[PDB]
Amino acid sequence: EGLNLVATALAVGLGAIGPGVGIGIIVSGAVQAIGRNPEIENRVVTYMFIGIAFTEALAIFGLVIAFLIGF
Amino acid sequence: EGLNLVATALAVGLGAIGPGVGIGIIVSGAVQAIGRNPEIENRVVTYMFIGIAFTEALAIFGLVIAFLIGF
Amino acid sequence: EGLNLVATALAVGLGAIGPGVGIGIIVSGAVQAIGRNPEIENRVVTYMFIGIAFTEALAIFGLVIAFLIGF
Amino acid sequence: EGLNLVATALAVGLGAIGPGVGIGIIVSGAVQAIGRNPEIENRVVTYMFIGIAFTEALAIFGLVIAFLIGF
Amino acid sequence: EGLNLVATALAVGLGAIGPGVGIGIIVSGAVQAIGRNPEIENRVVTYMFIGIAFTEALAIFGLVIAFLIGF
Amino acid sequence: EGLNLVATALAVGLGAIGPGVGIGIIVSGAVQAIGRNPEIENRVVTYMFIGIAFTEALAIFGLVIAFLIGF
Amino acid sequence: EGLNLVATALAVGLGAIGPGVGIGIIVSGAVQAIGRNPEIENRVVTYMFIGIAFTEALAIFGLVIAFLIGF
Amino acid sequence: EGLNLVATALAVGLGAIGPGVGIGIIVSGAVQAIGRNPEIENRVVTYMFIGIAFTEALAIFGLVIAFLIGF
Amino acid sequence: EGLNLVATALAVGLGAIGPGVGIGIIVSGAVQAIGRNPEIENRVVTYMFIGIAFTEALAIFGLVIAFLIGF
Amino acid sequence: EGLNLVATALAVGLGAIGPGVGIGIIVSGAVQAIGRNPEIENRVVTYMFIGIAFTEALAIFGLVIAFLIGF
Amino acid sequence: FFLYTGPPHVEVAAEVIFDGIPGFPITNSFVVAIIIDIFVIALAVAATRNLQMVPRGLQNVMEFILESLYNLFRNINAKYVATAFPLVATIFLFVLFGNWFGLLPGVGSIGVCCAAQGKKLVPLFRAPAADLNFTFAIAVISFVFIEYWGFRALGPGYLKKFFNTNGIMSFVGIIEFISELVKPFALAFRLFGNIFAGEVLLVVMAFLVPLLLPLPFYGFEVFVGFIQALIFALLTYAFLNIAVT
Amino acid sequence: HVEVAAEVIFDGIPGFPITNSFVVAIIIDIFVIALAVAATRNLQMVPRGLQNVMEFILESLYNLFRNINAKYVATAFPLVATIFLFVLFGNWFGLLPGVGSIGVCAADLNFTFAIAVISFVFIEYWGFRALGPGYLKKFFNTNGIMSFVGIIEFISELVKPFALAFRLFGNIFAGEVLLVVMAFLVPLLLPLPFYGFEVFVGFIQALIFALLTYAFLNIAVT
Amino acid sequence: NPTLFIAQLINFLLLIFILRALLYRPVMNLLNERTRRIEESVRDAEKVREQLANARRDYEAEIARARQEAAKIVAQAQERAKQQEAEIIAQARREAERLKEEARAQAEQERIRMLSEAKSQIADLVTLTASRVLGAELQARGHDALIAESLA
Amino acid sequence: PTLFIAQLINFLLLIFILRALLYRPVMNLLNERTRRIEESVRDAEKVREQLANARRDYEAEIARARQEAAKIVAQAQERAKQQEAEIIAQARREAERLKEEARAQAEQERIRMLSEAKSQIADLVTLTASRVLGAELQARGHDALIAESLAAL
Amino acid sequence: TLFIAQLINFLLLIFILRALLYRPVMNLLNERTRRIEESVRDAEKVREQLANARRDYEAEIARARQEAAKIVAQAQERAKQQEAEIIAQARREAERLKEEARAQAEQERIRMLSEAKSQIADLVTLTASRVLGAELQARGHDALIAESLAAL
Amino acid sequence: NFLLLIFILRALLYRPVMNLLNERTRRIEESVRDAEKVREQLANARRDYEAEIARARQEAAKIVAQAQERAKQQEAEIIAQARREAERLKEEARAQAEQERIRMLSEAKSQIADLVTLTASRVLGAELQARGHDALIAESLAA
Repeated sequence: EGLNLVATALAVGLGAIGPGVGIGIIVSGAVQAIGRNPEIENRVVTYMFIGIAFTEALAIFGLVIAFLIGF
Repeated sequence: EGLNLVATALAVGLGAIGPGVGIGIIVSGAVQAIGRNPEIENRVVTYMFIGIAFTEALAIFGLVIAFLIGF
Repeated sequence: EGLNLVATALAVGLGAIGPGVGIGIIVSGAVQAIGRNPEIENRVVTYMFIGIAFTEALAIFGLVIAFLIGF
Repeated sequence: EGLNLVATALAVGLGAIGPGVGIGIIVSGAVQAIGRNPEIENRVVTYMFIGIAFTEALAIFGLVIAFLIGF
Repeated sequence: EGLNLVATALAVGLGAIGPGVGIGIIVSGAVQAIGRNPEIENRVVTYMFIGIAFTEALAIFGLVIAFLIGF
Repeated sequence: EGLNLVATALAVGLGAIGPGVGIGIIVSGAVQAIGRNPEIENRVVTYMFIGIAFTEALAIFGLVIAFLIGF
Repeated sequence: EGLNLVATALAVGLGAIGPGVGIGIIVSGAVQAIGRNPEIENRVVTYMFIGIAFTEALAIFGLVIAFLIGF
Repeated sequence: EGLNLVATALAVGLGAIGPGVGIGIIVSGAVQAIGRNPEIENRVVTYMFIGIAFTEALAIFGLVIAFLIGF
Repeated sequence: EGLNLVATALAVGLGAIGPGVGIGIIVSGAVQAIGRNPEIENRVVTYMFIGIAFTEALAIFGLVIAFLIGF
Repeated sequence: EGLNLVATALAVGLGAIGPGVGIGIIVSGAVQAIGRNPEIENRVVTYMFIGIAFTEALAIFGLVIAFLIGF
Repeated sequence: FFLYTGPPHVEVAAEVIFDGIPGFPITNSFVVAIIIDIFVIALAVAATRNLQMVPRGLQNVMEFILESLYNLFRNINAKYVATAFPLVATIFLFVLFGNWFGLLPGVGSIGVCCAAQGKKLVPLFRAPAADLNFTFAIAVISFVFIEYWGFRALGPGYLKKFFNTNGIMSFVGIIEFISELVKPFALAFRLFGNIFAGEVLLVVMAFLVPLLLPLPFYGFEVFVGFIQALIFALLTYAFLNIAVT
Repeated sequence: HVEVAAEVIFDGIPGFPITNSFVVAIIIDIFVIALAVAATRNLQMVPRGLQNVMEFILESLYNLFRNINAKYVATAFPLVATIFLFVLFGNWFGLLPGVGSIGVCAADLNFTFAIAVISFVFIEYWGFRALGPGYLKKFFNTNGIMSFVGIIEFISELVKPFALAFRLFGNIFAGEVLLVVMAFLVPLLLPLPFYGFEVFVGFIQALIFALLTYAFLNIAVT
Repeated sequence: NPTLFIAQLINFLLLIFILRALLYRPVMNLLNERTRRIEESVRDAEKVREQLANARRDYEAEIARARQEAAKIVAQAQERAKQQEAEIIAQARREAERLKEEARAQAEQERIRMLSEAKSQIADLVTLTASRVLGAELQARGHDALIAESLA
Repeated sequence: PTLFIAQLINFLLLIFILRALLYRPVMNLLNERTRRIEESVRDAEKVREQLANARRDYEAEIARARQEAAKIVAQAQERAKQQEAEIIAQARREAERLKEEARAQAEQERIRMLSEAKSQIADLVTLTASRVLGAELQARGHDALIAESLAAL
Repeated sequence: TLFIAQLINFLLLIFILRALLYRPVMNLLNERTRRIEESVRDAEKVREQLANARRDYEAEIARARQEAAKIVAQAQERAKQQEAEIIAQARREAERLKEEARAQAEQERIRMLSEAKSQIADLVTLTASRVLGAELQARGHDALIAESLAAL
Repeated sequence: NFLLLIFILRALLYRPVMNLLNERTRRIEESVRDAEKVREQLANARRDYEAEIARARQEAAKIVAQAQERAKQQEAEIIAQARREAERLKEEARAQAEQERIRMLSEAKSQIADLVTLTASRVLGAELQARGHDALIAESLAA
């Protein structure tokens, strides 16, 4: 049946089910830190961008798995 | 049978936790930061838009699989 | 097999779970920010409205699949 | 194939889950804000009611899905 | 098969999932606010009971859905 | 065909999951309030009794669902 | 087949996760409470018991459901 | 059809999630408590270690059922 | 039926979900403690390693469960 | 076939979001600590690297199951 | 440290009845209720004795317990705290009386004629805690008392709590009223589930090597029973305060 | 009565006889040209509407970019300007402009893909323009244990243009679906301003696309 | 079931009322009696301190009243004594005036003894003039008359 | 059945644990409550006894003050009588002194009057000697007296 | 569909409603901004006019300084005239001194005449004494004795 | 196809680019002109005050110098007058001495007339038998 479609759908939905949430939490914490130390910025923001890339790596892997399922 | 529709619905419903959660977390952090400094809120609003995009990026990643299931 | 209604209900519930928590988190953060001071109520209300708009957009994206199951 | 009953059940439970948590979070935030200064109640309670109504909008969508399960 | 029993069971579990947690979160926030200022007392208690009723609304909706599944 | 047992197990697990987090949050908030002062700790624990009671009621409804599944 | 066993395992895992989260939350609050309120030991143990019992009671209900599934 | 293997999977993955999350928050709370002050040191470390056993109690419990699944 | 591989993957992912989150929470608490308070980084690192071992216990338990599923 | 794709889906979706979420939490905590004390940023990044390594170890351990499912 | 033998089997039930139905329907649940009532009456009579302000004597222990309950009620409220003090005391230590003999030795086998015949060897202990009829009855009595007290405070105010909660804008009334109505049922389910679940855990530890695992679980259950008694008493006073509020 | 449909097409393919997305793009370009003509024919230093909108848009965007990252704000001011008056401009044409291609017997993800490719080129034209090795710096170095995540970050940045393209396709096809759902059930527009909220979200999304371009620029800055 | 539930409810209510009226009412009475005894003890201690202070003040006031009465009596006696002493001094002054008058009356004995000129003084002066100063030749007719004239 | 035996063993173990767990602490708490009650009762009894003794001592102090006041008043009356007698005696003494002074001054004035009478008699004798002997010399023998006086030189 | 057509019409109606709601707000915001830009331009124009006025005021201040210098020169000339007048008064005072000297010389001449008269008188007295001695020696001095008894 | 209006609107964008810069450069020109005006006004006031003070000082110095010169000349004239006065006094004294000697020489005979007058009344008499008072006066004629 539609087992491949169901699998790809569930994989995408569950993979994208909080990595973004963690990214938003990191963003909020970075916003709090920037409000705390506006002078100390753009390096904490750099680490924030690095962490954003690290979090988005999971979504990229999930999307790649879904595409491979589609292939 | 309905496994195609079931897959599309599962993909659509799932993942919404991560996006909404990240948005709410970033929204609360942005509220705190805007309370801290409306002048630095410029850079803060910029980062908030970046996080909003990242969460919307994950949501669009899910909606892409949803639309692919639609076809 | 009735899988259409099951899929629609699952999608609606899973989507509402995400937004139903993200909007609440955004509102709670706005409440805390207001409790800090009622000074940025214009800007704070604008940011809260932006967050509510993002959450409602996610909710509507989810609810669209509910009617699509009817289609 | 009594999948419609399971559909309504899961939809109601999932809708009450996310919206219930968001409502509780908004309530705790409003409690903290009132503990700070309840003198701003005219705006704070109104915003809390609006946030609950958005959560209540999601809950009403879930209840409407439960009712349409009769269809 | 046991589709009705599974339906009622899943409804009860999923409804109690987010409602109880949200109610506990609201109660914890109320506890923090009351420890911050017992002066509010009934005044804070009023919003506390309001949030308790708001969460119990979803809780009772889930319980009633389960009871209707039982019939 | 074991679907009743599956129902009871799933309901018990989901219900125990949902209320445990809320109870622990209420306990942590009570700990914070106790750290604030032991003076209103009488009234604080009194309010905490209602918070424990609400989550206990949710868990009791969940366990009662399993008991009814027992017969 | 092993549907009853799978149900028992799922119930155990689900109950354990939520009760484990609640116990950990209560423990974290107690750890912060220790700093918030000096540990005279006069009421520290009493506070600890309240938090531990909440999760333990829910966990024993889950484990008893699992044992009954064993029967 | 691998139902017993499926049975072995459910408890193993699910239970430790709350235990791993709860312990770390308790540990981070203890770390925050130790970061506040390590005057209690071993005394707090042991109270922190006390919560560790309570969390691992459910974690050990799940592995026990695995042997029951394994035999 | 191939259900063994699905069971192993699901159990591994479910076990890993709690472990990574708990480890990140512990790391965040340790970082906040060390930044707030230096010169305790020795006992702080000891506690961080202890918590890492506590989470890795469940992680390795899940990994061993998956390996035994492979056997 | 279907179980295969299902196994890949379970490997992909489960655990991935939670790992990045804990990573983002650790990142936000490190950002807040660095804003509090930029002087200890060396040891802060050293701990942050270890935390990111642990999170990536969890994520790669999860992805290994999917890769083996690829065969 | 082994307990290799002795693990015969596992058996459970929802509620247990007894003989004596002829004059009127008599159940083992009512039997345990009467036993607990007799024990409580004996304790009260013994604590009465002289009562000439004499410290200790184990009557002062019950006096200190009652004083702690009275202080808790006074901190909770004052409008009818003394008026409902005996009413609260009705719940107080009666649920603990149910927790009493909860870990009684052989209480489960009390009623074994005895796994040989088992035709009428139903376990005739049936704690009042293991009787939702007792729990539902106590909860209904508490709800009736709370409603009567609220009506005495303001019957029109009691109506305006739900029906006229907010004629303008939105009213949590009716929905709140439904929550209050469930709260009696919720409290009944809390007590009905309490002890009953404990008894199941006691059987389960007995089902699988009862070697001091039943001791720790039983101690936790006894503490939980005391907590549940205090919880029901506190919920009664909380509903009373809410009606007063 | 829903009759919506997808638009999976190819920009490498020739212009379609229908080309509804290309038609909407042409309409948006014509509207932009007409607005420029109306704002230049009756043009003043501070004209109301004619020059007020231009001042409040271009200068505000330039100030936001300057506050975002200097030394490239003017160097890529026109890039965000191209991102400006785009997506949101088409979104407004697509914001239920009375037709919705009714009675036919910008929205192109390929156009979104083209904009994503343009951004990635800007992420490579200006990207490492001042660095050269900076894109490959701290990648598989003696610090390779931590630099391994650098290659993953580079792949994530590569997907980020695709993410922006999808997000552009997001809420556009989703917006049309929402309009059709409002047409399929609950007729006579909607008491909740769903179309208006969609238009506002689309304008915010175009602004967010420009912000994402500037953010990729600032990421490539160091 | 429902009949059993109602029977359990009736038994619980009866036991509740019985236990209340037996112990709780006696327990409430005993606790209230203890609290009232403590409050009355505090009030009585305050009243005892007040009574001691009032007793000290009353002793001081009685001493003051005794001193005032004694001073009044002493002042009255002193005034009476002063009046009596003034009367005695006035009587002494009157007696001194009477003595001075008696001395003035006795001063008339100067003129009374002055009536001895011709008795003694005339003869003495005549003899002195005849014998001592002048010689025995005393031819003095009317010189005796001149002496008599000078005597007056 | 054997379940009864297992439950009995578990109950015995639980009772053994409990009787040494905090039975000593529970008895300590009960004895502390009893000791507090006993201390409060003893304090109340001592306060009542002190109040009774304080009322008695207040009455005694009032009586003692009244008695000392009566003694002071009796002393005042006796001293007033004594001082009145002393004033009368002092007045009598000063009056006797004044009367004796009057009598002494009268005798002194009598002696002065006698001396003044003698002096006035001498003055009268000198005046008579002036008035007399004018005849005996001037009337006749003035030349004879002059001749005799010249013979004396 | 007629209902679909009504919905399409009301879509435009809601658009117009939202416009009446905020289009005016946006117009007000634009007027505020454009006004801030116009204020900056007015500031620039006022600054240029201020520069021109500052140059004109520099010319006016140089003229005022030149006028003050001319007034100072006029005052210096007046002071020189006053000094010349004082010197003439000093010359008049010198003329007063010249007249005082002439008076002193006339007084000296009169005093010299008086002194010469006194000297001539003394010489005349001496020569008269000599001539009188000679003439009296020639005359003889017989009758001088008779003159000695005019009053004695 | 999307880049159709990209460079097309860029010319319109470049068209508003100068005007915003013109509005921006207006502020810079505003500040420069205001600062120049303030500086020019301050310098003008300082220069006017300095010129007035210098002119006053120069006039005062010239007046003082002229007064000193005039005072010196007047004092010189007065002193010169004094020498002439002294010379006139000396000439008058010499002339008075000469006139006194001449008057004495001329009136010696009249003194001798008054001489015989005083001589006659010298003794209020003159024995006829005498050389003669006039003859004796001739003998004592002297001067």
